[PDB]
This record gives sequence, C-alpha cells and structure tokens, in this order.
Amino acid sequence: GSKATDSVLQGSEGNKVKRTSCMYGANCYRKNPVHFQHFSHPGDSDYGGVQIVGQDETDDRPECPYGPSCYRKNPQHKIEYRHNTLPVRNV
Ligand SMILES: [Zn+2]
Ligand SMILES: [Zn+2]
Repeated sequence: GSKATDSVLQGSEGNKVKRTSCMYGANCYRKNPVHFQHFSHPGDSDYGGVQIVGQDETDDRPECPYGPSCYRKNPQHKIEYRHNTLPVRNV
C-alpha cells in the first residue's frame, strides 16, 4: 500500500453533516441518542476533538469577539482577551 491519507468515512455515521465534539466526550452523563445526533463522542467516525469545544476553549482568558481582526485600540483589551490568530495555511 502507498501513502493513503483517505480517512475512515465509511460507516453508520455517513450523515450529511459532521457533529461537534462532545466537550465532555465520554464523560458526558447524557447517553440519550439526541446527545449524539449533534455531538460526536470518542468512538464516532464524526469525532475529531481538534475543536476548541473538545480540547479547550480558554487557554488563559476570554476570546476577543473580533478575533485577530480586532481593531479595538487598547493594550489592556489585548491583555484581557485572546486575539486568536489562525494558520489559514495550505500545507
Ligand atoms: Zn457527550
Ligand atoms: Zn480585540
């Protein structure tokens, strides 16, 4: 076999959208199917866990509502909020 990046998309979860990582994962005491219809869990094909919701949302402080495009001119603002810069790279 060659270097195949093809990810396991085949399965019962061949739905038309990908759910959001259960921020609690397997630690959520909700086992009702609805909990899984919008959140993916550790074992789901739709699970990724690379989202802030699933790994961490805080880092250290609240996030700047304007992102890195925040034009709010204040050093204290930059101190209180996270100006989350994104890779947006094609590697
Ligand atoms: Zn859950
Ligand atoms: Zn800002």
